[PDB]
Amino acid sequence: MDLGKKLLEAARAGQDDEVRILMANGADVNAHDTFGFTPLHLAALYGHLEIVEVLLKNGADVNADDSYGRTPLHLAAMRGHLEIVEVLLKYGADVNAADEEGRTPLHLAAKRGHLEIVEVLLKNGADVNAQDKFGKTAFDISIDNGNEDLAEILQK
Amino acid sequence: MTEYKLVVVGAVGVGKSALTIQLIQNHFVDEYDPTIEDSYRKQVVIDGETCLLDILDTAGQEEYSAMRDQYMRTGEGFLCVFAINNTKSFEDIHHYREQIKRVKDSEDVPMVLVGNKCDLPSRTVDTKQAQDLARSYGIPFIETSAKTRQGVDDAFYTLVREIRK
Ligand SMILES: Nc1nc2c(ncn2[C@@H]2O[C@H](COP(=O)(O)OP(=O)(O)O)[C@@H](O)[C@H]2O)c(=O)[nH]1
Ligand SMILES: [Mg+2]
Repeated sequence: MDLGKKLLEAARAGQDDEVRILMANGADVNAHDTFGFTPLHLAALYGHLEIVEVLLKNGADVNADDSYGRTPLHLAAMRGHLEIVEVLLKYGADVNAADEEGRTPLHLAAKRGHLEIVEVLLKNGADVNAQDKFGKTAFDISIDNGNEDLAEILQK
Repeated sequence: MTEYKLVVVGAVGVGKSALTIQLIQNHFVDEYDPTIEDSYRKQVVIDGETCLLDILDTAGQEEYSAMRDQYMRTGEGFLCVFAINNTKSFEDIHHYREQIKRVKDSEDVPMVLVGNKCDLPSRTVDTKQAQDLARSYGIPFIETSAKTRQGVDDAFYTLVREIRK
């Protein structure tokens, strides 16, 4: 029986019942598809807070990363799922985690214009000045985008 | 070194992400999640000029994106991807081309037509039909397989060549 697939699907679809049940029958919270997405990645990416919590409380790896190096935190930042970003941190997510390009969650949020998430990442010890492997930082991204509100946050 | 902002557009499931990952990582993905919209980068050598590719792989077009719209305004080349086994994706090219023309405010934007999944035995979308559409748009048409890597570099290379022109 392959309850790993049945759990991933349930995590993506926001079916908190199916998730509870599936784990009760020993489905592995660190299942992963052929590209390294855990149920936590999917729940985070799709905005499913109750599921993100129940996965973490059941020992899901919070700093798992897909085959391009992205943590669940990266993905939560990508989408602008603020309350999720916070609980990922509260349970030990690495703020300065870097994907295969060297991007941290700060880069990704900055790049999408998710300013509330930028503010919160910084407050949990994000490194304003970290460079990705091409040299770029949050401030490069603000100027590259003409984003005035972001460049402001990154000083005063 | 020159940076090219490439936009990958087309209907859900045509293989846009599978093309982006085959180009940058040299690996095929079956199952890549259909709503992750990220911009991957890749240093390459095209015609003796080291240059940097900054590729947006559009997903989740159902919902609104601040960064997707910004890529569209600013983007320099477009890959218009369809699957050779999906007649709806071919029809959707019309809407993508017209949308690019309106956001860019220009009849002439660097574009390449890509007919992906050509590794597949059954084909609903004819080579002539696709060649006629590209010929009517005045843009290149390239057949690709994100699975075998066939035409993948060629599609991204030709687009960079179209921006130089
Ligand atoms: N045989 C074949 N399958 C492909 C090709 N490109 C993508 N696929 C498959 O079609 C599905 C969709 O690919 P995906 O990259 O998600 O397309 P997207 O939704 O446009 O990003 C995946 O299961 C891929 O394995 C291809 O060139 N050949
Ligand atoms: Mg995709």
